[PDB]
Amino acid sequence: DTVSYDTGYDNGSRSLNDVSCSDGPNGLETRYHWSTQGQIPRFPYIGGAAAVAGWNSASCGTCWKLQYSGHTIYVLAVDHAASGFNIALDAMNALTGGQAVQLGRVSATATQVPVKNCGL
Ligand SMILES: [Br-]
Ligand SMILES: [Br-]
Ligand SMILES: [Zn+2]
Repeated sequence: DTVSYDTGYDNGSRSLNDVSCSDGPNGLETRYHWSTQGQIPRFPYIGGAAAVAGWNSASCGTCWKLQYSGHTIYVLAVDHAASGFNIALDAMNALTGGQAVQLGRVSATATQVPVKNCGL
């Protein structure tokens, strides 16, 4: 799966209204009473995933194991992506040995896992 970064996910003050997984029954505001990205337990290990089709997706708040070049991170899906994953720059640096800006995008193995792995 293709993984890139988006510094929007590094902004702790960003309202969850600005990502797909806001309100509605499946939204993270509704389920966890978070109102910003910075309130998510393991922020900034968050991002968008194709599994999240948009608002009220049942895939909101799913946890994903991403593997690349010997590294493993776990990220919470909080937003839509057209394909693959877009994650915080900090998270992509962890995944790529600090080479995120240089690489831009990488091919990673992705696996859905229990949310305890994302600190929930
Ligand atoms: Br490394
Ligand atoms: Br290492
Ligand atoms: Zn390494």
